[PDB]
Amino acid sequence: GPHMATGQDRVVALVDMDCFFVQVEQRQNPHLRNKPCAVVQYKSWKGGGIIAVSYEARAFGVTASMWADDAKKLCPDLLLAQVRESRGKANLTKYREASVEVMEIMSRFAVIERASIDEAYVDLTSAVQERLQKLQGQPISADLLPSTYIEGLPQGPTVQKEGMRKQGLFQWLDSLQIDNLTSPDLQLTVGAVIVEEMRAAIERETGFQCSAGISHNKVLAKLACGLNKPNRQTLVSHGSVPQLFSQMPIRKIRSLGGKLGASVIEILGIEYMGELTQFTESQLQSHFGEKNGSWLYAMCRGIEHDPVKPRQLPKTIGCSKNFPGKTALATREQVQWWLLQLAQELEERLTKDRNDNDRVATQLVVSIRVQGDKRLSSLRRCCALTRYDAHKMSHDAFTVIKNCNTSGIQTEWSPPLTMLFLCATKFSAS
DNA sequence: ATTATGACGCT
DNA sequence: AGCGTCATA
Ligand SMILES: [Ca+2]
Ligand SMILES: [Mg+2]
Ligand SMILES: [Mg+2]
Repeated sequence: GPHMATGQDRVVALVDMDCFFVQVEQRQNPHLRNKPCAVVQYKSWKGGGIIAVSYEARAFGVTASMWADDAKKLCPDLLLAQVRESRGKANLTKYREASVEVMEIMSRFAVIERASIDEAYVDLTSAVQERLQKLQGQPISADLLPSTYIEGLPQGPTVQKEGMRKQGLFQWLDSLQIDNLTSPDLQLTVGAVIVEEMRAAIERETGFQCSAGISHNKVLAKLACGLNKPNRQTLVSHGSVPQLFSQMPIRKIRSLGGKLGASVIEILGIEYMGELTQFTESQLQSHFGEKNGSWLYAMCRGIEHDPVKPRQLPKTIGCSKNFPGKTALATREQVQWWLLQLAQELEERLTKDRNDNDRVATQLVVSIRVQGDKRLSSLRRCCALTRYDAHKMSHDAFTVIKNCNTSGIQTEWSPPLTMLFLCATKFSAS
């Protein structure tokens, strides 16, 4: 009863940009705005691979992980913007720089955790307390939440979408007790007010729209964010969790979309997150391990304790290229030329990083794939990174992988390399 | 022949 | 350390 933790101690938001690389290209090129359009990398093989898709184009069935030639079959008028190519490879700098624009704006409101190139978690607990003291028991107007959905509402005793949103918001606000500064539901609501403000600032100052989730932890905030995309935000209360989870496939929860989640389904013979509540913590620990078991036991009740890490910058800076099929690297000179291309991009990004962020990488990771191997990576070796010099780094990379060459002739490389990867890691302040 | 990333867990 | 898992555009 009185001692049961309910995981309602924090207010956490997740802000995720809508169709992000497409918006970056639409800002740059007004001809692409309000169009079915997608961002593609490379072109020769099946028109290139789509990696981002506008919502207009999604209506035709266009997705990421789709070849452009196939997308054009679904949507003949699809517009395409190409990822930049530099030194023979795709170069994502424009999107990384647009990411920094958004992350720096979010950072004005609170400490953020960069979770990907286009999303960040926000711990709003302290900001919410401060907004609550200024409000002085004053009710929260629906006008302060113009793009907010309350998950699970309306319920109980119109046929248009915005109408339903307002109905749900009205029921939520009608029920609130603004008299209590420690009320979790009130805290979430104030969190949502702040996230409206954050999202408005992002759009005003960058031109980019985003969605967001507001809840009591990262997993629920992430889940909430996706419930109403694009250009909307969703509040998932603690109380909404039993109904939400009662029909929620396990794979939808972050970290359960792979083998672990499949094993939860198979071993326990269940389908939905809510069904996990019927197992003891020890039962779940027995199947999935101590850490996963405890995490699942709490998570299926809406409780999760992973902190929002104060980290706005990536911890690693990497450069990767595949050499598929016929294009696999089969000569020493090929291998060395591409290691140099990768190293030159890496040096460029590292030198910029040192100037911007007052740090230096100290370790170079070199990874390759070899033709035939099912695995992403066949081999990963580290060596010292002591100077930001591309020729040194590429020479060093060649040295750590040189003996992977089964070839009796040193000029040839066998089995041919289908991937090269250079990654700078282990930063120190500088 | 999605590709190019990037974080965190295991032993 | 090197490998694996899961996740992003
Ligand atoms: Ca996004
Ligand atoms: Mg995202
Ligand atoms: Mg996406």
